[PDB]
Amino acid sequence: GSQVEFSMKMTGGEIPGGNIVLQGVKLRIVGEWVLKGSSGESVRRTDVKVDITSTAGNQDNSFAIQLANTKWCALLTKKYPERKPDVLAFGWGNEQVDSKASVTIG
Amino acid sequence: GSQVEFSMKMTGGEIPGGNIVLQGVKLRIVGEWVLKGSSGESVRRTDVKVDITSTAGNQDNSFAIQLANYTKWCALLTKKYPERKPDVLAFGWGNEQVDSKASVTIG
Amino acid sequence: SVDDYNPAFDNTHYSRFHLLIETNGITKPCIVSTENVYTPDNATVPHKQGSDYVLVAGLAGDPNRFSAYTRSQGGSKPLVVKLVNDGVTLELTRDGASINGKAVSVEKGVQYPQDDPNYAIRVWKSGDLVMAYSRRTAVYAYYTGTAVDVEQPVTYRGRATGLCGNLNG
Amino acid sequence: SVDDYNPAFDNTHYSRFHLLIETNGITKPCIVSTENVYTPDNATVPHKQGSDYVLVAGLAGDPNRFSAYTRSQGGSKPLVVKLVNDGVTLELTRDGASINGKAVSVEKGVQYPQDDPNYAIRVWKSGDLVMAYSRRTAVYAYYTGTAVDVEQPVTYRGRATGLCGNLN
Amino acid sequence: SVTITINQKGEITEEQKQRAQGDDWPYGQCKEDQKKSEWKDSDFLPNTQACYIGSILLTTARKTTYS
Amino acid sequence: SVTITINQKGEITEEQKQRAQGDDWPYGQCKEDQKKSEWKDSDFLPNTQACYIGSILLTTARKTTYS
Ligand SMILES: CCC1=C(C)C(=O)N/C1=C\c1[nH]c(/C=C2N=C(/C=C3\NC(=O)C([C@@H](O)CC/C=C(\C)CC/C=C(/C)CCC=C(C)C)=C3C)C(CO)=C\2CCC(=O)O)c(CCC(=O)O)c1C
Ligand SMILES: CCC1=C(C)C(=O)N/C1=C\c1[nH]c(/C=C2N=C(/C=C3\NC(=O)C([C@@H](O)CC/C=C(\C)CC/C=C(\C)CCC=C(C)C)=C3C)C(CO)=C\2CCC(=O)O)c(CCC(=O)O)c1C
Ligand SMILES: CC1=C[C@H](O)CC(C)(C)[C@H]1/C=C/C(C)=C/C=C/C(C)=C/C=C/C=C(C)/C=C/C=C(C)/C=C/C1=C(C)C[C@H](O)CC1(C)C
Ligand SMILES: CC1=C[C@H](O)CC(C)(C)[C@H]1/C=C/C(C)=C/C=C/C(C)=C/C=C/C=C(C)/C=C/C=C(C)/C=C/C1=C(C)C[C@H](O)CC1(C)C
Ligand SMILES: CCCCCCCCCCCC(=O)OC[C@H](COP(=O)(O)OCC[N+](C)(C)C)OC(=O)CCCCCCCCCCC
Ligand SMILES: CCCCCCCCCCCC(=O)OC[C@H](COP(=O)(O)OCC[N+](C)(C)C)OC(=O)CCCCCCCCCCC
Ligand SMILES: CCCCCCCCCCCC(=O)OC[C@H](COP(=O)(O)OCC[N+](C)(C)C)OC(=O)CCCCCCCCCCC
Ligand SMILES: CCCCCCCCCCCC(=O)OC[C@H](COP(=O)(O)OCC[N+](C)(C)C)OC(=O)CCCCCCCCCCC
Repeated sequence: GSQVEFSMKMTGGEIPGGNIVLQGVKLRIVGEWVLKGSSGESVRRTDVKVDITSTAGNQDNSFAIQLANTKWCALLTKKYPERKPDVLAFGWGNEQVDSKASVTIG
Repeated sequence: GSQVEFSMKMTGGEIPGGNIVLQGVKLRIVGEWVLKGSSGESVRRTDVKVDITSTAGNQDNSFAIQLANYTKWCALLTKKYPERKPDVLAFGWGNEQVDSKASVTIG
Repeated sequence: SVDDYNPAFDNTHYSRFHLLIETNGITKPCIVSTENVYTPDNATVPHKQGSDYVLVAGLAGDPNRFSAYTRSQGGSKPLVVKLVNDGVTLELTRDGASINGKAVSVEKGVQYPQDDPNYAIRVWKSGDLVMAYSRRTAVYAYYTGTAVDVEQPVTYRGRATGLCGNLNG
Repeated sequence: SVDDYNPAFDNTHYSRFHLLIETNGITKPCIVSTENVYTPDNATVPHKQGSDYVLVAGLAGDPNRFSAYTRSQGGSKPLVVKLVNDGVTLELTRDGASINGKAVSVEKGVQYPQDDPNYAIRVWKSGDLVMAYSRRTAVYAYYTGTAVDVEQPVTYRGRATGLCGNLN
Repeated sequence: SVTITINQKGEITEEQKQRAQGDDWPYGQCKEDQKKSEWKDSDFLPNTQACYIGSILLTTARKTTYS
Repeated sequence: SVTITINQKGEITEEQKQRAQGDDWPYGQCKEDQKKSEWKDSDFLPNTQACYIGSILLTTARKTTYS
């Protein structure tokens, strides 16, 4: 079976403005994912970069992952409607979710 | 608003035996979670230890998290599924029951 | 029928985080109107809100750590709420908010201590909605003028007091 | 009554990971019986197989990197399967399994290369169930003797070949 | 590059909207809650189980379109 | 020093089992698939949409008990 050593550093913080009770966030993960065999003499090192945004109340969402030994990247986005004071009542914006996913190899 | 720094190392790996296509894993995460204020620095540091076991096919699952703040906070989460059979489409894998427990200790 | 929530589907008004913690009993919402307390244990307790504060939630023997109070001032949007989180007092009225006896610009969002990531209170207003959260106690609340929702973490089980009552165990 | 998977509830037979990647179109399962191919584009294509191996899936102009073939033999458990992942051939029959030619103890775990965490193929058997996965191609399959499921990643969209057809 | 893209739109179904305009559970109870004295003077709908369930059910984006 | 403990048992409901024994969608179509010549001789149920959906619905642990 395979063994794993994943070092990572997460930086980021809250975004200003809007509902600070559900304050928006941005995050950057950098690290190195190493798989080893049973001997540990076959070794696979992958550089990992992850960028996350989620705005206040998770309205606007972005997840970007870049993997390198060659190369593999993904951008995922999810956009909800702008809120109103009453969560129980229908009619927040256009009541629609917009999502996009892009994957590029090489 | 707040800034975060989280350094961690995940070690461990696949457990021998069983369905290696869905091979069991045992993982340890150790790290430090730092929250900083904006206006200057009041700084909060939390030690993080996480222990995950998930046997082949995720049949038996354990998630343990110990936080030390600078107070102590831990959680043991366990989830046990029945032993499988060849046909996933047919009902009757063991007793067809899920056994779960959650325990939180605040010191 | 709250646990007929399906997190596989995107929801336009709700987060996975909120409804998953709620349907799994990690949070214990209590609704207080002017006429009734709707307990997290699924009881309607009639209580006519008056000019004096009544204890709706709080930690046993330690209201400085956490306590929540409701009164009515009469007129339209009549509910007044007091939230105490680690010695820091938030008062909500229809006209806005105050922190330890000083009014604050709650429509632009306010944190006390302003510098502390382990904040005692954050509060924000849009129209007549007020939201509040404490990182120290993990108590969330929101407020309309007509009612308040006070949501305690399940970690308070066996230490809960006030008209909202037991945390289900 | 309810007709959709709800991942809020624990399921005794299925993982969140499998059903979430599947219901969100990240995987593209293709079922091939002795008589029919059930495409991931939602079509039943009849094929009553010889003992000629027939191309059910593969990369367009890189069949060595990924290709999948199906044979019919005769008798009970008649379906025979060939799966090529990065030039490593897996052959499945009712009797067990082989990698490149050499028969292997599939009722335990088998991985090729045995030491390589970026393995070309893993394969495992319990009763008549065979499961297989390739970390190189990310193609999953499983096999009963009567049928095989070949599951391609959606990243093969625009490069898909064989009877399993379009990824949409 | 070999570069593949999926767009997704999530919407609320007609069936969900029809159900919310009717009087069956939980929408009937919610409508009754709207006429109670403790709720009726607010711009916000009743903070009741009825109205909350009905809210969650109606705001679930069951209609998915890929492009 | 203060501990919270929740035990949780997930089970399949009677209603789910009753449904799986009947002939409505998708259990009827599954039963029809089980007589088709490509499936009928095997120990395994049909690898069809009908039997698969039926399998997922039935194996969902909808009955939760806390202790
Ligand atoms: C009874 C239900 C109800 C009725 C009838 C009604 O009218 N409203 C009701 C509830 C309701 N509730 C709502 C919202 C929210 N409820 C919460 C509540 C919480 N969030 C929390 O995180 C908590 C915590 O107590 C959870 C437990 C945490 C801890 C014990 C400690 C955490 C800290 C540490 C150091 C340990 C960390 C460990 C880890 C392993 C991570 C509660 C109570 C929230 C806030 O999130 C909302 C807002 C909306 C949203 O979040 O999506 C909303 C949406 C409101 C709106 O948008 O306008 C509604 C509608
Ligand atoms: C039409 C569906 C169907 C019918 C009609 C039927 O009868 N069966 C059907 C499907 C089905 N399918 C089943 C199971 C499983 N399907 C999969 C499939 C996959 N899992 C995957 O992870 C993938 C990947 O291709 C996903 C995409 C991945 C990528 C693009 C990433 C590539 C890698 C990178 C960049 C990183 C590599 C690392 C570095 C460090 C660089 C597929 C196809 C699985 C296996 O997971 C199962 C088994 C069950 C389970 O997982 O729970 C099962 C259960 C089997 C059983 O238990 O008996 C069933 C029943
Ligand atoms: C709380 C707190 C506190 C303090 O105050 C501060 C701090 C610290 C900052 C905080 C924290 C936080 C955190 C941790 C966070 C997290 C996050 C995440 C993870 C995200 C995700 C996120 C995520 C995301 C976006 C995702 C998404 C996704 C998507 C779109 C998808 C898509 C798709 C499509 C189209 C279709 C196809 O077929 C497929 C798919 C693929 C399915
Ligand atoms: C892929 C791969 C590949 C190669 O080959 C190798 C490697 C690298 C090793 C791999 C990897 C892996 C990974 C990463 C994994 C992970 C996992 C996880 C995360 C888990 C969890 C896990 C988790 C878990 C258990 C959890 C659980 C939970 C629970 C019980 C809960 C409970 C509860 C209860 C009672 C009740 C109450 O009311 C509440 C609650 C709280 C709700
Ligand atoms: C790539 C996945 C493969 C298959 C499944 C994934 C498909 C997409 C589904 C996920 C959507 C997503 O991540 O979107 C973005 C999500 C939030 O969205 P939301 O919860 O819908 O709230 C939207 C709420 N509104 C409608 C009010 C705007 O932002 C975040 O997480 C940021 C922080 C929260 C962490 C998430 C934890 C959730 C549960 C934790 C357990 C208690
Ligand atoms: C889905 C994958 C990741 C998890 C997604 C989480 C969703 C994001 C929003 C809710 C998060 C939450 O509630 O807990 C996150 C916690 C505490 O919460 P809080 O600050 O009181 O809540 C404020 C926001 N509110 C109002 C939306 C609830 O953050 C902290 O700094 C707590 C300090 C502990 C450090 C954690 C270390 C463990 C790392 C584990 C690595 C395996
Ligand atoms: C890229 C990642 C996104 C895609 C989704 C992956 C998430 C989980 C995978 C981790 C792998 C692992 O080791 O999981 C460990 C297990 C997986 O259990 P299970 O899935 O029920 O499988 C069981 C499969 N049986 C039946 C064949 C044996 O978890 C658990 O015991 C905890 C599950 C917590 C449930 C709380 C509700 C939240 C539901 C999510 C709503 C969207
Ligand atoms: C939640 C929304 C975000 C994205 C959703 C994910 C959708 C899943 C798509 C493919 C699933 C998959 O497997 O991902 C990639 C691999 C899995 O590759 P495998 O070995 O082929 O296993 C297949 C499954 N078997 C073995 C059961 C058959 O996992 C990994 O750890 C890849 C390791 C390298 C990257 C690690 C960095 C991650 C940082 C995370 C910070 C948030």
